[PDB]
Amino acid sequence: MSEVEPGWHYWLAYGTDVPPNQLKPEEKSVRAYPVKKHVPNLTYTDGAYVPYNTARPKCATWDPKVTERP
Amino acid sequence: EESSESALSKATKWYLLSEIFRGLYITLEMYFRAPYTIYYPFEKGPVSPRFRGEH
Ligand SMILES: CCCCCCCCCCCC(=O)OC[C@H](COP(=O)(O)OCC[N+](C)(C)C)OC(=O)CCCCCCCCCCC
Ligand SMILES: CCCCCCCCCCCC(=O)OC[C@H](COP(=O)(O)OCC[N+](C)(C)C)OC(=O)CCCCCCCCCCC
Repeated sequence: MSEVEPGWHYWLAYGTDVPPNQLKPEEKSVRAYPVKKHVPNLTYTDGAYVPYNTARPKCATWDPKVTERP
Repeated sequence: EESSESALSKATKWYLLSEIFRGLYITLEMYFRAPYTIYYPFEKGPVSPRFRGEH
């Protein structure tokens, strides 16, 4: 069921009367980035999303340097 | 002594299972009706614009 494109996923569920191929140009979404082929749910594969922390560590340890006495 | 039904009428219903045979008949009416089942994932139940799902 994740193979159904999001535009048509709404029409299929009787949520809208206008199919996403009959949309008014003043109702289509405007995307400033290239849109690729639909990607289904990737679980049980190698494409499953992996969470990670998007923030750097909050303390920066000293960068040690040695100075020699006179 | 104040039961309106005669003895035979009360016993004909009792021995011949009057309400049970009716109960079967009402259930058999449903057998010739359109079922409700939808064939998910080829069909989806109704959704509304207010629906809450994935973020
Ligand atoms: C003929 C062979 C098939 C049926 C065999 C069984 C007979 C049952 C009825 C006799 C017992 C009795 O008590 O009958 C009398 C009862 C109750 O009458 P009441 O409530 O006083 O009526 C109220 C007052 N009126 C008389 C003015 C209406 O009627 C019934 O409930 C009838 C049930 C009919 C539907 C069930 C039959 C279909 C089953 C499946 C068949 C394939
Ligand atoms: C002379 C003609 C002979 C006819 C023979 C047929 C007799 C059949 C039984 C009648 C007596 C009766 O239904 O009895 C009811 C009994 C006991 O009832 P009780 O404890 O005495 O209370 C009620 C009586 N009172 C208040 C007077 C004391 O329990 C039941 O509900 C049994 C229900 C069984 C239903 C099973 C499903 C049927 C499948 C077949 C159809 C598809």
